[PDB]
Amino acid sequence: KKALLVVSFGTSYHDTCEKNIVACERDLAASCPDRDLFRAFTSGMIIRKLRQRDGIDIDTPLQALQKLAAQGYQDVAIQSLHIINGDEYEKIVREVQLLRPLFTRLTLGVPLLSSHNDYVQLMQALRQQMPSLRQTEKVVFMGHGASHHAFAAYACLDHMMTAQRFPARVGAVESYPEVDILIDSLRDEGVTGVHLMPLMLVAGDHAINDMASDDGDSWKMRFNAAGIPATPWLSGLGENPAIRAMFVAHLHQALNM
Amino acid sequence: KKALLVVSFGTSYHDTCEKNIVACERDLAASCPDRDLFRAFTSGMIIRKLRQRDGIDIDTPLQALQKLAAQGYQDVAIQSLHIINGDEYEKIVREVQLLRPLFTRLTLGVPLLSSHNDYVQLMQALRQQMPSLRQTEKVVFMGHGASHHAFAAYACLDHMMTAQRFPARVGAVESYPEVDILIDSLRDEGVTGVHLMPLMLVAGDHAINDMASDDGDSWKMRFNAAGIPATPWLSGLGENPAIRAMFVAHLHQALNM
Amino acid sequence: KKALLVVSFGTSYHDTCEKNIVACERDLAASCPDRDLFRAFTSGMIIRKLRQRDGIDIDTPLQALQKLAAQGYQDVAIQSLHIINGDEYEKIVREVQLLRPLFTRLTLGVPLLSSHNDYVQLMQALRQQMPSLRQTEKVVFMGHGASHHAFAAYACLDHMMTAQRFPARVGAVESYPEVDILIDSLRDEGVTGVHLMPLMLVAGDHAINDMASDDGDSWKMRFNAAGIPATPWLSGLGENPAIRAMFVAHLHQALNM
Amino acid sequence: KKALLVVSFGTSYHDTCEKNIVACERDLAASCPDRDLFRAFTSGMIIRKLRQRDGIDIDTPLQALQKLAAQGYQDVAIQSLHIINGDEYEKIVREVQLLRPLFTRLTLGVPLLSSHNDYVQLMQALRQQMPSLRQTEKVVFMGHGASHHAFAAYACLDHMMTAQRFPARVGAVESYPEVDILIDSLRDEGVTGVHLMPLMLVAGDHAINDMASDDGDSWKMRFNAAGIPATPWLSGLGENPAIRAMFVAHLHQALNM
Amino acid sequence: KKALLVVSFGTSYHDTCEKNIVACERDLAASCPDRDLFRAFTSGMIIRKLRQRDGIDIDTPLQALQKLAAQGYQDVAIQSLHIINGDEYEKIVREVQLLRPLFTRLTLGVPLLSSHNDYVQLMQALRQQMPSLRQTEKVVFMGHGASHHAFAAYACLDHMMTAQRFPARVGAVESYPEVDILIDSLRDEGVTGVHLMPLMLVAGDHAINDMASDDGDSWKMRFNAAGIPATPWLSGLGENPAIRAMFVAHLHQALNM
Amino acid sequence: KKALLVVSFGTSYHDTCEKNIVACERDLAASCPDRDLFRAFTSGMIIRKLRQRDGIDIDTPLQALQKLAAQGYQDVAIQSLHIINGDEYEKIVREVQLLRPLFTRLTLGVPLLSSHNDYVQLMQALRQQMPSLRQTEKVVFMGHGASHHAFAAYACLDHMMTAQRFPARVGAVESYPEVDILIDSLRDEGVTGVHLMPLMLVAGDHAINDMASDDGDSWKMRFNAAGIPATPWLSGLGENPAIRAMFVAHLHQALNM
Repeated sequence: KKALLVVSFGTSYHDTCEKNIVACERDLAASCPDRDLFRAFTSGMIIRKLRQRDGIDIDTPLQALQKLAAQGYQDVAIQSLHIINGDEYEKIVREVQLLRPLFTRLTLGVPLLSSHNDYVQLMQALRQQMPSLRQTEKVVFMGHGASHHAFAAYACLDHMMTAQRFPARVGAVESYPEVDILIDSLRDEGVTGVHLMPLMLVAGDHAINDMASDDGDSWKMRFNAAGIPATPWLSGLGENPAIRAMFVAHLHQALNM
Repeated sequence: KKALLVVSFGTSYHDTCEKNIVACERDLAASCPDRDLFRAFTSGMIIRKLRQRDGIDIDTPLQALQKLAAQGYQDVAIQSLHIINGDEYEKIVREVQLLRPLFTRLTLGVPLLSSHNDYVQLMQALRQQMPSLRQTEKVVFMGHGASHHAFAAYACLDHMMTAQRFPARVGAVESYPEVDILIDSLRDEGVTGVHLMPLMLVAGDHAINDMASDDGDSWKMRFNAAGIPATPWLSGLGENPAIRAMFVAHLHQALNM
Repeated sequence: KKALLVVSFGTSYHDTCEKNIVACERDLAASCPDRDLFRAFTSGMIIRKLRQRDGIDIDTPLQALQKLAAQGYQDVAIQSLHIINGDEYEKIVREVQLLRPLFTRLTLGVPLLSSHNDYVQLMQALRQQMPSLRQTEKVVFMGHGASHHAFAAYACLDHMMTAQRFPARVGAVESYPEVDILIDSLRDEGVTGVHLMPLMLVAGDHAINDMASDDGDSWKMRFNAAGIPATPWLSGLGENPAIRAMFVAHLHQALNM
Repeated sequence: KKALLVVSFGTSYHDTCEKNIVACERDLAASCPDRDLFRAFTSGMIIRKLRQRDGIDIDTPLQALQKLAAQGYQDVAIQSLHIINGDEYEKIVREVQLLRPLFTRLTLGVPLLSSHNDYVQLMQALRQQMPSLRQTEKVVFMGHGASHHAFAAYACLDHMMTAQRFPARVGAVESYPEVDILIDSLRDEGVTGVHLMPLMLVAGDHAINDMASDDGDSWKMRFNAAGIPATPWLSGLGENPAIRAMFVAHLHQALNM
Repeated sequence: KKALLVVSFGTSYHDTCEKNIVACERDLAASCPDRDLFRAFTSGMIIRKLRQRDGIDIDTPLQALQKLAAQGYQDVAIQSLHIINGDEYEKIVREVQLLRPLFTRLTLGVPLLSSHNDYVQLMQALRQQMPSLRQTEKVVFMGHGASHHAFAAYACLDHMMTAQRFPARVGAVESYPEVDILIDSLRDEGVTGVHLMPLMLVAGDHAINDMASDDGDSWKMRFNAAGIPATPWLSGLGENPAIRAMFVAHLHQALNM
Repeated sequence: KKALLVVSFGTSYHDTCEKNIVACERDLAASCPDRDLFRAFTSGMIIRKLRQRDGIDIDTPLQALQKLAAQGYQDVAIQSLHIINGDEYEKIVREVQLLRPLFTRLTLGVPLLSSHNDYVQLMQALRQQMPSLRQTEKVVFMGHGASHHAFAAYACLDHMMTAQRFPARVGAVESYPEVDILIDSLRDEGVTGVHLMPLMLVAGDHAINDMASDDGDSWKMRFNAAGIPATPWLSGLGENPAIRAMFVAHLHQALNM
């Protein structure tokens, strides 16, 4: 008796949830058609907003696991839709560790950016949502960032891009490299325009405001103020089938050893 | 009743242990003169070699904690001398988690490269073991690397160096960026010579062989083969007082909140 | 400050719950008149049906334990009303293990079929719900079965019956021995009629359908098709005072050592 | 990201809750202005009464911790408003122990009467809610008591008072020294009148009934029957700023080491 | 970095250990050639005898796991060589549960007699160590037995044999069915001779004494006294390649899901 | 399969160990003649001294429990020979909590001074090692003391003695009431001589030095300097059969509920 639990950071914005979190849950459920599908979010604030504003009840990972144990699932596979191994993913790791003894079999599949091969595969996957660029144009990816030590992931990926002359850059809102680092670096290459894309699973209004709004600290205004015009593309990573396939391979690696 | 437990990766080489692990234990003990000092190593292989070859018994973190609980220490402060938050540090985290209920108070201080400020402070600390360089010369730091996701730390630090035009580079033996990435990148800047230094707590013969030997895959031979002569400096980071002071600040941050 | 928690598999059928689970809770509470009485069910599906269809709220064992800890019970005795040591009982064992540290004293009394003496005592107890049979008639007991390894209990009990020439047989719906095994074996003895009784705590409509319905795979139709007419008796084991007394002795054995 | 959780025994009486538990939560929050403030009660019975009678929902410590983990608090400081280290405080210790792995940093500050210095400081703090007495008058403090071994605290404090000729006595409703012990002892000194004060955080109607009512077993009637007239003062300890400052020092000692 | 830990009940008899436990460890290691091989025994008494008499040190499962964690194995596969899910296997389950958090990945493969298919496959495997029998001759298998509830396994297997007219019987030394049950049952079939084989992983001198000695309570003397001559075959199950292949399939099922 | 583990604080002095710890282990083993007897000490320092000076190996409670689990004991009863519920007893509680899942049944019997009835029974038991005193003479008991909150036990017992006019007093070396408190209080009663007895399980040379030596801070010199001559009696509490019987009743209360 078998479950698949898919844990997202979450979003209160319905249309982006459907285009991204649902599309990933759909693909993961198809790869495990012998599993019943369940959802949980790590963001308690988002869960609370959904309850109070919308009357929609999303489980935390602890609640989802308690319910799975209650309903008699002995075998639970969990897949994180997080991008990095930071506080949010670790919330899953810790809750899983606490309740692990309630199950005969548990596995837990890791965030997008975990191993060295993940970074290589992610660059390949990102290539499928990028346009054909001229030599003085680049795509710029905007991640959340982190205070947790896993914030190092964003710079490592940017470093790999630069080393292989991939035509994109990566930074973070809340951590290094911040947008001014990339702007200084791109200005020195004589990059002439950029396309901004989120390096986040969903693109909710606040992500959109950090990237694209008319606020002077938006990434678009910052690039524009440097004389490098910026065109925002408002899709989450969940909307890219090659990203979904990496989440599917992680679940399947958690399943096999 | 109070203990300080200092946990290193470890080394079987006595002279480097004294110059690096002992110098750090000395400084940490001085900052907590109300604590009795204890040692443990994460590397079981190194512990085994010390027992079998030398008749020297070093505790694992689990054994050190069992002994501390037995001897009646209610208050234990632990400081990791690791460089990154990878498998080795996590071995400490997990053993601490298991035995935490044996103590009234426990804290655990983090590896050198944890927060965004650690990277900035580490660059400042490394500056005190570097020579005054000409504009076409750089220091190259050689870390261990990791398969764990924390391998991203080495590239993030290299990325920070490059962004601020710090006159050094960082890579890893076993993970990205490997030495050929740095060589290609430095050759493109017209860097003319490098000084190799380990980005490891100790400099044991095997680290020395990866960095400095006459094997074609040593970092020195690789730089030399690219026509960039390399001068190896065989000190561990433990020998740098500004690195020791960061480990001391981490212990003290674990102590205060 | 003392509690008695009685944990059943559960049922959504009110009349069988009263005749079986309530009768057992009543007897256990009388044997521990210094304890406040609490209920929990292992079947989450049954709990959910009761909430959604009936507005009746039954605790899982985890919820019951959290509430007991909250209300200040330091001393909790738990008795399982399960028949075997399979997945359902183990759900209790695991939840008890997780929350055990919340209590000064906990005990947990075992399912009906645990030790060698339980099987002997159960045969004696079953004898009090059986009629006086002619030599070519037998009682046939229908257990649930299990995929868990404790499914072996049903065959072991059948084996004991046969060895001592007890005038009954035991099998399981979902596991070995299935009804065709018993039918082949009884047909070879020249058994001429059987009375079917559940070897389950309660007799809900679905148990009744497996045993007694006009579906060709019901145990009654299967015996009838073999030319051995079958008379269904629709009581759960909870309705037998000698079964209740075994559950009472298990609680009391959990209490004493 | 930082929380302060303040855990009380609790009360269903609103006016005493405000004058005592709120005043303590207020002071603790002011000493940690970087923390978001949360409440939990140990008394499940009181929590249940508040829900069912008032529609007010107070968390148990387990629920508060689950919610804190859900909302992403990595750093939680908890302060107990209990008077002694008995069953109620231990409920906190046990729930904290269970959920500790959900947090990067946790601390837990201890009840009022913990160390030898607490007793000395409490005597000093009580002096600020006492009147100037004549030599044949004393204040009598009425604690709850305990079956747990920490009941010894009340006699130890009474013993310290007597040794230093502090003009007060301490006993307990439910444990040693009960009021008749103090009455016999005070009668032998020729004490002529007493003022009764609770040695409890709040003064709810039931505390007030034990201390002050016209029931023959109230502490006031007992002293009066011995010919030592008793004047009840119906404030909880929470109403005394010097008691609040001890709870603040405990939180701050939990924070520093 | 990957380990295989093979846990036996154990034996102090060297020749049977080699022919049985070593042959199983050999096969399991060949099926996981990417794993380093480790041993542990559940029988502490046997471990103690080996240390004190022979100077041979065998790990308990806890010690083996501590050492694996120390040496940096992140991925450990464990296979039990036990026959049933009783106290001995559960010792593994409990120690694994305790130390599970020390590893990134752990699995645990189950005893020979676990699922319904195991019993069918075991009957097939036993057929390869049996002779071609005449119709009045049978093989009798002698298991250890158990007080734990898993003792039911031996009767369940005997029941399956009888149902399918397999030409063997199974019982236990220490639990039901004891040898007299099988003797009474075989005498009633007019069975004329039996071959005794152990249903134990190893055949040490004490197993051999229970089965084969000249003591009146040996299984051989008991059958002989009933006028059914008994020929003892002194091999453990480990010596049967089809049994080894079931242990290999269990490890591989633990590995895949 | 059943064990009795008796855990002492410990002593390095052989003669006092035999007269006290052995006499208690003897009595406890006689009350549980179905249990195999085991020893552990809480004092790691004492354990270390015994190993290094004497070649005697005493288990910590963790080691004793690991060995019990290894040897297959499913049912372990543990009895503490401690006097109070302080750090030493809690070391047992915590180690028991950690390893509890390794056993089917565990219980843990509490220190001498736990419940209100323990204090009453202890006063009765102490009466059997006291002489017949004149009205101006008293026995003075010398406990260890504690920084842990359970130090309150010593004053509570002294308070009970005084309240009931029992002809003894109690204090502690390391905590309140210290000897000067008792001396001031006894001098005010016109007590003319005292007999000093330890309120410790064993009377080792250091206890003897605190109580009896010619050092000015010994309890004997302090009483003598106050003009109240003191006669030391150098027996531990273990030597008193009525104390042993309380430890036996605690084990038996842990066994029954």
